Amino acid sequence: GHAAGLRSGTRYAFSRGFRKHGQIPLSTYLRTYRVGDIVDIKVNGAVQKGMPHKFYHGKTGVVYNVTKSAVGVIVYKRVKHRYIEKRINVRIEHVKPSRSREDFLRRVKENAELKKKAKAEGVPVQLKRQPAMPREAHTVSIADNKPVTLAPVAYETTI
Amino acid sequence: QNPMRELRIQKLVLNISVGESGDRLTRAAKVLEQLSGQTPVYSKARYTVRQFGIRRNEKIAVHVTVRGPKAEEILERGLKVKEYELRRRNFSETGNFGFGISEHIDLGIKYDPSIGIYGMDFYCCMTRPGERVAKRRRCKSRIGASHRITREETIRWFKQRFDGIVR
Amino acid sequence: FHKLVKNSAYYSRFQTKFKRRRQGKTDYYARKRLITQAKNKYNAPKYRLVVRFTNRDIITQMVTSEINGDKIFAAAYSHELRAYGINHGLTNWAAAYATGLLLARRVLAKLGLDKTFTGVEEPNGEYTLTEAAETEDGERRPFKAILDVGLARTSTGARVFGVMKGASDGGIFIPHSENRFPGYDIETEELDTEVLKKYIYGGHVAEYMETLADDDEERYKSQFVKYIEDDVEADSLEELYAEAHKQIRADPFRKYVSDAPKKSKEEWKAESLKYKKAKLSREERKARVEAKIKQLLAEQ
RNA sequence: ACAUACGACCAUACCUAGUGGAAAACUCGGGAUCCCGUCCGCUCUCCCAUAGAUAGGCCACUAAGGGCGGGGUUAGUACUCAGGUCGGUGACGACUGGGGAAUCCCCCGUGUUGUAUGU
RNA sequence: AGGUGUCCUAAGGGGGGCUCAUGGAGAACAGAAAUCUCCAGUAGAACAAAAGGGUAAAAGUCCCCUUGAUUUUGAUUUUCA
RNA sequence: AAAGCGAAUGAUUAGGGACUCGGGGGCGAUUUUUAGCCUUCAUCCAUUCUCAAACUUUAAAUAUGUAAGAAGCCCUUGUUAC
Ligand SMILES: [K+]
Ligand SMILES: [K+]
Ligand SMILES: [K+]
Ligand SMILES: [K+]
Ligand SMILES: [K+]
Ligand SMILES: [K+]
Ligand SMILES: [K+]
Ligand SMILES: [K+]
Ligand SMILES: [K+]
Ligand SMILES: [K+]
Ligand SMILES: [Mg+2]
Ligand SMILES: [Mg+2]
Ligand SMILES: [Mg+2]
Ligand SMILES: [Mg+2]
Ligand SMILES: [Mg+2]
Ligand SMILES: [Mg+2]
Ligand SMILES: [Mg+2]
Ligand SMILES: [Mg+2]
Ligand SMILES: [Mg+2]
Repeated sequence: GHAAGLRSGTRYAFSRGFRKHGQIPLSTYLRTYRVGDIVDIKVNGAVQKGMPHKFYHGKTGVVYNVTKSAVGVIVYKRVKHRYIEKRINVRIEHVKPSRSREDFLRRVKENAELKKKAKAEGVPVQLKRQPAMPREAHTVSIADNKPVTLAPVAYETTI
Repeated sequence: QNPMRELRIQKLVLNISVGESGDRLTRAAKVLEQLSGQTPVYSKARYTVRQFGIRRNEKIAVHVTVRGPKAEEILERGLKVKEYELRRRNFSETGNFGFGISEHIDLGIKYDPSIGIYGMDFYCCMTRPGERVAKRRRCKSRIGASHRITREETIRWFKQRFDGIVR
Repeated sequence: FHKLVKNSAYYSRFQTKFKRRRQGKTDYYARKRLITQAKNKYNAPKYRLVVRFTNRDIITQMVTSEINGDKIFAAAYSHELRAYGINHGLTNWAAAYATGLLLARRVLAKLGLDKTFTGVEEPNGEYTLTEAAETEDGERRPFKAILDVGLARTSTGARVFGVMKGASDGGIFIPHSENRFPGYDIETEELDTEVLKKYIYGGHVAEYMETLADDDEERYKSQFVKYIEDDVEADSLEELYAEAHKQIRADPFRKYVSDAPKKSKEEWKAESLKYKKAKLSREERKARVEAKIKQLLAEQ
C-alpha cells in the first residue's frame, strides 16, 4: 500500500503560474450564481478553505445550492461499471461561470427571430446546422500569375 | 537658486557602546539623559560572540536623537572640541557625516567622581524641504534625482556655516 | 567588486503589483471585506460612505460596487458650505459634521424617504442610533450604510468619525460604538456628552482664539488673519453653525458658484488641446539618429 | 481635452537618465491650546488656507535605453497517432494516410476604460 | 531520496503599526565579526518538524484584548463494498 | 515527447577587458600602498564549449469534462414566517 494523501500528486496542478502570485482580483467575489447554473471548477492554490478534491479540478457541473460564501455542485463520476452522482461544496474562489452553453443560448434566440421574420414575409428558411460540404467548380486565371516550376534539390553538408 | 533647495539639519543622534550591562550602562545612560534632557533608549545585542563577552538579548548600548535648535547647539559644542577640523573621508555619498570624542567631561559637565568617564559618537543627517514625500503613509513615493544631496555640496555647506576646514 | 543586483534577469522576473497599490491609494485587504456580500442575498447592494481629506477640502460620497467599476449615488463636498454662511475653517471638526449632514439629507431626498426619518434636529453630544419609523400602522426599516475610512488612523477624536456623526443625525443608520468620539475617557469607559457637544458647534476653535489672544497677541493675528477681517469672534461660531444646520434641512440642493474662470465643456476642450505635445514619427526619429552620428563623427 | 475621488483590466502601466508644465485642482508648506501618540509633534493626531515655490511628488515629451506586449523566421523542421511477410547482424532508419512545436536572430508598439464633481 | 507514534495557553481567535535575507557608503576605543545613520533591495528571509505548495499595509514581525481547543444534532468529500 | 541555459535553481570548458589593496611571489633605495616596475590566483563585466528521473521561462501528438431544446423560449401577475 503506497502513500495516498489528499493532495498527493498536485505539485504542478495546484500551483499558481509564473508571475501570477499575490493579490486575487476582486471581480471574483462580485459574481452571482443561481440554482441551475453551469460552472466549471478550477482550484486556486492561495485559498486553503472550501477546497475540492483533485479529481474535480477541471470538471464541469450544475449548481444545486447557494449559501453565504459557497455553492453546491453536482458531478458524475465513473467507478468501473457505472456512474455515481457526487455533491461537493466549493468556495466561490474556485468556481467560474462556463461558456459551454452560450452557443446554444445564442442560436435559440436567433432562430426565434428568423422564424418569425420568415413567417411574416413568406419564404422558408433552414434553421439547423450542416457539416462542411465539398467545394464547387470554379475557374482560375493564369493572367499575370504565371506558374513557377520547382524541382528537388541535391544533397549537401551544412556544418 | 530656488528657495526650496536649501540644506538644513534633519536630526542629530549620539550613541555610547559600552559593551556590557550593569552599573556602567546605567551611568552611561545618565550622561546622555542629562545632556539631551530626554530619556535615552537601550539597544540589545543581535549576535553572540564570546570574544567580546556578549550574548543575545542583553543591553550593551545607549543612544538618543535630537532635532531643531537643540541639535544645532550640541553639534556646535562637539565641533568646538574638534576645533572645527574634520577629515574628508568623514562625509558619505548620501551627504552626511560624523565624528567622535574620547571623553564626555571635555564639554564641561562638572565632573562627578561617582559616574566615571565615557566617550560618545556624533552623527547628523542632512536634508532638504519636501522630504515628507518618502515618509508619509499615504501616496508614499521616491524623491527625485535632482533633489538629493551629494558629497561636494555638504562639505561646502560645512565650510561656509561653521568656517571650519576639511583639508 | 560586487554583483549588480538590478540586471536584465532581475527585470525579466519582476512582477508588479496592482496599479493603485503602487500609487498607494487603496487597501485591497480591507476592500474585499467591505464590498463582498453573501450569495444568499443575490443582487442587494452594499452602500459605502467614503470620506477623504485634502489640504483644503473634505470629500464625501455614497458608493456601490459593480463588476466593471464603482457607481456614485450622491456626493457632498466641503467647499459647498460657502452658500450656507460658512467661509473659514473648511477642514475642521465642525465643518466635517456639517458636510456629513448635507449628504445624509441629499441621499434621503433622492430615495424619497425625506419626510419620515428626520433625524435629531437638535445636535446633542449623545450616543443614539436611527430606529425604524412607524407609518400607516406598519414599520419601515431605515436606510443602512457603512463607513469606509481608507488609510486614515482610527484614533479617539479623529475627523472621520465626525462625518459619521453628522450623517447619523441626518437620518441614516450607521452602526458604531461611542468609544472613538472626542470626550471619551478610556479609564472609566464613560462619555462626557458635553465635550462632544462643544466639538459639534466648533467650540474647541473658539476657546483657542480667546486663549491665544490673551497670551500671544502676535501669533493670534498671524494665524487668524481671515477670521478677524470678517468680524468673526469666539461668541458667534455656535450660532453660525446652528444657522447652517437648519438651512441645510430646508434646501439641500442649493447651488454654489465659484470665482474661477468659466467656460463651456467644448470651450475647455479646445483650450486644453493647444497645450499638448505630440509624439515624434518614425521618420523623424530615424532622421535624428542620422544627424547625431554626423555630429559625433565630425566632433573628432 | 485637463484635474480630483472611488474603481476595472493588472508593466503597451515597471526600472534608469534628461528636458518642459495655460486655468483650476493636488502637493510641498505654517503653528502645538484642545483630542491623540512618540527617546524625538520624524510618523500618527489637532489648528490656519494667509505668506512662499513649481524644487520635489503628479502630468507630458526625449533615449538606434534595460525589460515587457504583438508579429516574422526557425519550419512543414523536431516530435507524435495508425500501417506493411519494409531496409539493416545490430544500433537504428526510410516510406504510406494524418496532426504539428520552442530558442538564437529580425520588425513594430509603450496603456485602455466606467461612475460622479469641476477647470 | 526521505518522514510519523510527538510538540504548543500559545506556536489557538480578533485588531493595529511596521518590513525581511543581503550589498554599498559612513562613525572614539571597535578590528573579518559588538552599537548608531543613509541608500539599494520580488522575497533570494521567516512560518515547531520530512518534502512539495502558499503568503509582503501578511499567513512574517512587535504591541493590546481574550478562550470558537465551548453546546445540540443531521448533510457532504478522500481511501471505499 | 520535443525545447532552454549570451533565462531562475544546480552542473561545467576556455580565452579577453577592468581592476589592488583581496592574497602570493617578487624588481627601481624589499624603503615605503610609492595601487612606482611588474607579476600569478581571486573578484566584477561583455563573450564562449557541453548537460538534468526527483530543474525550468515555453510547450505538442494521442487521450479527457460539459453542451447541441417542448422537463425549451418569451409577455403579464398569485403565496411566503426567507
Ligand atoms: K512513495
Ligand atoms: K512640481
Ligand atoms: K522641473
Ligand atoms: K515527533
Ligand atoms: K494569537
Ligand atoms: K515550502
Ligand atoms: K470515512
Ligand atoms: K524552450
Ligand atoms: K543554467
Ligand atoms: K474537447
Ligand atoms: Mg503516488
Ligand atoms: Mg484549518
Ligand atoms: Mg484595517
Ligand atoms: Mg526596448
Ligand atoms: Mg509508428
Ligand atoms: Mg497486421
Ligand atoms: Mg495575530
Ligand atoms: Mg495582520
Ligand atoms: Mg527531454
